[PDB]
Amino acid sequence: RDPQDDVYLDITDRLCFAILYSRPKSASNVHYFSIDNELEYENFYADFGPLNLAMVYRYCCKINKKLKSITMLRKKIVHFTGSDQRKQANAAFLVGCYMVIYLGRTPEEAYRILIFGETSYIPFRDAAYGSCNFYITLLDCFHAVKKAMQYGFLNFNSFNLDEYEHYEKAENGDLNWIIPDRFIAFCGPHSRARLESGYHQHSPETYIQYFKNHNVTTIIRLNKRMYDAKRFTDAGFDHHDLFFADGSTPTDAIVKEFLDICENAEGAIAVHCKAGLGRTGTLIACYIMKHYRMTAAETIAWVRICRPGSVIGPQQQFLVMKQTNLWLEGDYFRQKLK
Repeated sequence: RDPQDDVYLDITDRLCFAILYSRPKSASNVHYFSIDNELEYENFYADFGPLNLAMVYRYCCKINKKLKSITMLRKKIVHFTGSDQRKQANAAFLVGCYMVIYLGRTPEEAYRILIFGETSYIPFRDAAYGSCNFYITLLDCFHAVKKAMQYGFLNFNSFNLDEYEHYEKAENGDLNWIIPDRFIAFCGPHSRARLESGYHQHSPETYIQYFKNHNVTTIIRLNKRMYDAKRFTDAGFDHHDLFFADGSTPTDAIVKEFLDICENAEGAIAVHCKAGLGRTGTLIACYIMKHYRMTAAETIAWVRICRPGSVIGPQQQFLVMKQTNLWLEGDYFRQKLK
């Protein structure tokens, strides 16, 4: 909490990361830039990050842009962050992502570097109200990012920033792809829109075109009923109602039923609850732990990076608890198919 705790950490022979508790001191051959007020997290409640897939992308682009410029080829680049622990975690989060994605570093090597100066980062909290029951560390986010690369979940070669930023907005539907070509999480539609100010409520229609052009063939409602299934089924979409108590955990019957559907859907699946954060992210997470054998913490990190605020309160304990089981089921699954 004092400029005594300032620290500089080398990432590459030209890229440096600093946690300055005071005024950055200049130099003719050193370029300083901060993202604390450029790539800010939009918090629901007490959550404070990690930053979403887009901001990650924007950051990785700002770096490559700065290293490529001929106006500073002979300068060292220092990404500095401030005295806000929350801002420090996210900033460190971005350098970490850059090392994994663009550099060829491992999640552990990247974590090792970031904590070399001995900095103590506060782990990422959830969006529930009051006391958190589970936290995801930077290392957890690095493993999540790594695997996403190995599994085509993340591909900054094809990633479309304008498209991602367009649909996450409430006025455009507030939707995010979790697994490209396979899963979408969005806000539950209301029977009859109301985009006419006050709120940005959407009817099932505003999603139909997007869903078809992106091969969505299934839809799952975990929320209560705000519209008639007909409006989706009449457009050729297979619909399902796996509803379960808001802010609660899903029974094993629901999970086995959710996994079944997904496993047999013939294309992308769009999932939604009221906000498409809690219940929605929880079941999609289950699918991932089962088929990609990722950990509850690795999976929860990937999801929140895609759609910030997902998985809440008890839902976190649920996944963590179920991990071993889904892993084992996915083991038998893959083998029966072999």
